[PDB]
Amino acid sequence: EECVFPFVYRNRKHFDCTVHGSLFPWCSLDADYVGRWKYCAQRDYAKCVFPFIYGGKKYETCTKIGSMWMSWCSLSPNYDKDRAWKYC
Amino acid sequence: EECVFPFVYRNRKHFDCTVHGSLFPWCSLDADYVGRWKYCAQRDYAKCVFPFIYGGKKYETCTKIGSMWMSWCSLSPNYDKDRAWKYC
Amino acid sequence: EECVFPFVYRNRKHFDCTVHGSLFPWCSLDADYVGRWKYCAQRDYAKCVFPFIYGGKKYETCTKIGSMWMSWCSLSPNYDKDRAWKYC
Amino acid sequence: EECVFPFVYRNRKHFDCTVHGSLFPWCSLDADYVGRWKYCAQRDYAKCVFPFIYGGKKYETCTKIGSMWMSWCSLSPNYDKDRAWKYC
Ligand SMILES: C[N+](C)(C)CCOP(=O)(O)O
Ligand SMILES: C[N+](C)(C)CCOP(=O)(O)O
Ligand SMILES: C[N+](C)(C)CCOP(=O)(O)O
Ligand SMILES: C[N+](C)(C)CCOP(=O)(O)O
Ligand SMILES: C[N+](C)(C)CCOP(=O)(O)O
Ligand SMILES: C[N+](C)(C)CCOP(=O)(O)O
Ligand SMILES: C[N+](C)(C)CCOP(=O)(O)O
Ligand SMILES: C[N+](C)(C)CCOP(=O)(O)O
Repeated sequence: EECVFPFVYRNRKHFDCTVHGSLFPWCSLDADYVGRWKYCAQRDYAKCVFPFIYGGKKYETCTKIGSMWMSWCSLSPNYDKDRAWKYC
Repeated sequence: EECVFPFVYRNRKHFDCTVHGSLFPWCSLDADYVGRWKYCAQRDYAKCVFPFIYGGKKYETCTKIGSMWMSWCSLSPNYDKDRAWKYC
Repeated sequence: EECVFPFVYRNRKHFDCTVHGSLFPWCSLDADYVGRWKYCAQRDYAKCVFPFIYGGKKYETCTKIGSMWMSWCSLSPNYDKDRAWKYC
Repeated sequence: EECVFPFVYRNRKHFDCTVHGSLFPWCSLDADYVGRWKYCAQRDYAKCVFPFIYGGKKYETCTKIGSMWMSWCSLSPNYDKDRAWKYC
């Protein structure tokens, strides 16, 4: 099945596939981990979440604001809160 | 005679042939072990139980979900409860 | 694809899935290993080969001859030569 | 500009963005590195090359064969020769 982001595993919140406790990226099929997980294929990795809030401002695309080198995007609607992100 | 699954032997519940107390896999001929048993041949091993509950969801076939290597199935109607399984 | 039995891997001949160099049973998809392999599902394990030669005699079913406890079968047409077998 | 795959840098052939000589993945803008390069964004990474030769066989799609974890594809027409790949 599909990955559920974010998911909580051992009290740790994940907004993307993780190598936490693994040799290969995996994701939970449930927000609250109950034993269902799978290794991640390219399509399974978390995609940019638009729009997202950063510094109290709304972003509709990848941005260099707050980075100034490589554009990035949030992996949740509110980066200020979750701080989950990835380079684009 | 025929294996009875699950069977209880020395405080352990077995849903398949076991090496519990032996070198070669065996099974009890009674739900509650009372001295009747036999060594398991290929046909004696437990078969998949469908459907089965896993991660609070109903599965009608084997699944690769939750396994680091191969598709598997529960050996009881409720894997979450019994945790008994085999690869497919 | 399908397993090829027997297959040679690092000069070792295998007539069934093996854990040789692995944490889980696997098989080569080519008689002469060239990098193609897969983990084995139940259907992939080597099945009895009938008829098979043992002690210069032909066997059409699993036999206890030469064992006298649990019936077994060869995993190749000529056990005398290959010595590959499994309990039935 | 755009990545050129494969590209040669300091005696190494790269069929995808690389961390060779850096902390962040990059790629040469020329087959033979001559000073033109850029850091890779998601879109810059090499894409699967179909069909590709693997184990002397022709593959038209990604395959789980040969991988301990995930389906993959070659980054060149001949994996046996180049050994360049990526997960799918
Ligand atoms: C980390 N993992 C989810 C890939 C495997 C271990 O899972 P679990 O044994 O904590 O349920
Ligand atoms: C997400 N980021 C680290 C790339 C840039 C924003 O950084 P910060 O202002 O939240 O520290
Ligand atoms: C002896 N042993 C502890 C390894 C296994 C079987 O013990 P028991 O619980 O059946 O008495
Ligand atoms: C534990 N399980 C029944 C969910 C799956 C089998 O686990 P694994 O040992 O193949 O990774
Ligand atoms: C043993 N194995 C085939 C599962 C993996 C290692 O394969 P290889 O690296 O010798 O080609
Ligand atoms: C195959 N076997 C070991 C079960 C019985 C035959 O043994 P052997 O006569 O080849 O030694
Ligand atoms: C320095 N290093 C050996 C770790 C990696 C890069 O070396 P080089 O071959 O590019 O000169
Ligand atoms: C090496 N390969 C390209 C055949 C497959 C990937 O290997 P693995 O590291 O996922 O097991």
